[PDB]
Amino acid sequence: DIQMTQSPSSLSASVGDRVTITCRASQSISTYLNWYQQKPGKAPKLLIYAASSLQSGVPSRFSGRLSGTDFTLTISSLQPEDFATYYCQQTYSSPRTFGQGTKVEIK
Amino acid sequence: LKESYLEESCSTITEGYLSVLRTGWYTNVFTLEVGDVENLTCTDGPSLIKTELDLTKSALRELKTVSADQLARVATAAAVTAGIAIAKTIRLESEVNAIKGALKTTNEAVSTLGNGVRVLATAVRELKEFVSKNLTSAINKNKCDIADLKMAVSFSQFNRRFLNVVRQFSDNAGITPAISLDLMTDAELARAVSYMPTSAGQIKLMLENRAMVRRKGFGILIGVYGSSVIYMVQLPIFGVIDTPCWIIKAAPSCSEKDGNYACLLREDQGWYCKNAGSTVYYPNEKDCETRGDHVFCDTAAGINVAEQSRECNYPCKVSTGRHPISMVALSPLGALVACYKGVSCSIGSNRVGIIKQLPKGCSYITNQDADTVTIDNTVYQLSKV
Amino acid sequence: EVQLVQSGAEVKKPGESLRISCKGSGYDFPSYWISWVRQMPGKGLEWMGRIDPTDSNTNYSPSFQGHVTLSADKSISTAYLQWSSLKASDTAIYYCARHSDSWSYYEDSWGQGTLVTVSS
Ligand SMILES: *[C@@H]1O[C@H](CO)[C@@H](O[C@@H]2O[C@H](CO)[C@@H](O[C@@H]3O[C@H](CO[C@H]4O[C@H](CO)[C@@H](O)[C@H](O)[C@@H]4O)[C@@H](O)[C@H](O[C@H]4O[C@H](CO)[C@@H](O)[C@H](O)[C@@H]4O)[C@@H]3O)[C@H](O)[C@H]2NC(C)=O)[C@H](O)[C@H]1NC(C)=O
Ligand SMILES: *[C@@H]1O[C@H](CO)[C@@H](O)[C@H](O)[C@H]1NC(C)=O
Repeated sequence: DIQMTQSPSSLSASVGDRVTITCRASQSISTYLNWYQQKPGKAPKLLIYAASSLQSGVPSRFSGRLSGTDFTLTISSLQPEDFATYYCQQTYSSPRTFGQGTKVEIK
Repeated sequence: LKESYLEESCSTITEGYLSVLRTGWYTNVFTLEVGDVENLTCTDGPSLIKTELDLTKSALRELKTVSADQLARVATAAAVTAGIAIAKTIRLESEVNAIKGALKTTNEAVSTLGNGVRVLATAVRELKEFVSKNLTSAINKNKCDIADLKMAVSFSQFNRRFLNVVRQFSDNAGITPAISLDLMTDAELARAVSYMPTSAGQIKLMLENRAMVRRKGFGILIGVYGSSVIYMVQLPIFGVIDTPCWIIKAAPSCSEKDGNYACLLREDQGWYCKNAGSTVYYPNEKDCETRGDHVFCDTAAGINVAEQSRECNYPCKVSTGRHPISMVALSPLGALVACYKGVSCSIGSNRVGIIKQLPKGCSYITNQDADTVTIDNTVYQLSKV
Repeated sequence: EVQLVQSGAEVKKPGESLRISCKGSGYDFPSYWISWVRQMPGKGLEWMGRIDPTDSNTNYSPSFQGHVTLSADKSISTAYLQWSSLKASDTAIYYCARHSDSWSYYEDSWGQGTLVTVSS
């Protein structure tokens, strides 16, 4: 199994402040990786696939970066409409796994 | 699919498959045009349009640097070598200008290079049209604080394809492992597949297995020319279909003799494919995959043989090693195991925990009787078709 | 626009079997691959099963194997999930989710979500 560790577990930041979330993979998965956003009590909506692209219908402040077996999501500018929990999932082959999840709060 | 558990040796044979082979490649070049944006500049303080404009202007420079680094003096190396050769052929200025002139009035031109290839070229101009028509008129005396949030959203929605292409090409040293939806859209891929020289049956087969078609291809960056991006992307060609073919999955046949092990492992494992002219043999497991009742192998890694499949070189490729080995031969409709080696082997079920603990001796199974097989706390999955 | 809806089976007693369905509509069934996923409250999502496009791999998570029988049905464009033995720990929300084309295997066009509880 391809375990994933996510850090930090929870964080708080002001509006207009850069926020970073790092996902680490147990073994190399090249560039097959997806991110997700889940508001409380709703279905998750896709944000970034292939660790660098940008799926349609998404504001252009969600940019991701790859570095070997380390991935990172960086929100350019936090907004009041961005309170949710972000996951990261690999899709190397059968099967797929998720992460523990990071909670983002605003001030 | 009819899996025949061979009754006189620990190596089964199968039949009933219809094969499809990768017989070639179909080149396809694009001329994604950004549009003239270097002139436009906003100095009014941070805003919404400013961020997107700076992002596009930085992406152009990043692609230029990536292309400058690119020029160096899932698939076998034949694909990448052919792609590199075609890219080198395309790179030269005379035919670059020829392609640019061909794609000036229409959006479909089946041109030809100096050599003989099909380099059907399609151009996309949504971003260039937007920038030339609406953005320049909307911007007035360098005023980026315009209340048209609709226009800002339109810019964000329009530059997405170019930004994604730049990022994907920069992240993998100029060659992408597979064809993303951004590299070619659905309609463009359908047209390109339908326009290449293959029969209607193969055309329908590809219109069905678009997923496999898009997973087997790849793309290469050509370079930046002024204010445009030019890249090339290839599509695998399935030329010969509907041929009977078979796979041999062999395991050692070891008989315990109170200390001495007498195994029997043939070395002819793989997929044998009798097309028009001869019979081909693919040794590596990665060449062929099972797509329901069919099998997809690539002809670029095939070997030629003439007469075989009697189970009996000519006395058949077979060894008589005395050192046994334990693993699971996951055939599409069964599993064959020769785990003696003082080990534990058993049978699992999709609803019951432990049923029919497996004894040793190159056992026998009729698919549905089990869904997982365990060998000393090891998990093996049976493909349930 | 692909729309996914759920089916109703709220309470299921321990030692019994639960079954729900996700009726896909709008798109066609045999073009791209389909999968399930689940989430117990107060934790993160975990993957359960999937049906690769035409491979019919019907793979499952290694831990929850020998317990599930994910199956598709081309007749009226419906997929069902059936459970073998329900315990007092499988209470969760069950999502049905599609997959997509291309190479990165990104799950989009999820479902509404249905709560399933275990109790006496
Ligand atoms: C919007 O953006 C577009 C491009 O997207 C600009 O169009 C270009 O504008 C530049 C301005 O510098 C033009 O460059 C000029 O080209 C000439 C020299 O290069 C020519 O060489 C031969 C001529 O023998 C031609 O065959 C060849 O095509 C080139 O055009 C000269 O006219 C200019 O240099 C002279 O003036 C400059 C003053 O800036 C001096 O510094 C030089 O020493 C020299 O005296 C100049 O380099 C370019 O040709 C244009 N391209 C096209 C395709 O038209 C628009 O101008 C820009 N709009 C605005 C408002 O900025
Ligand atoms: C661009 O301008 C054209 C011509 O007036 C107009 O029809 C169109 O709606 C505009 N597009 C956007 C996205 O504003």
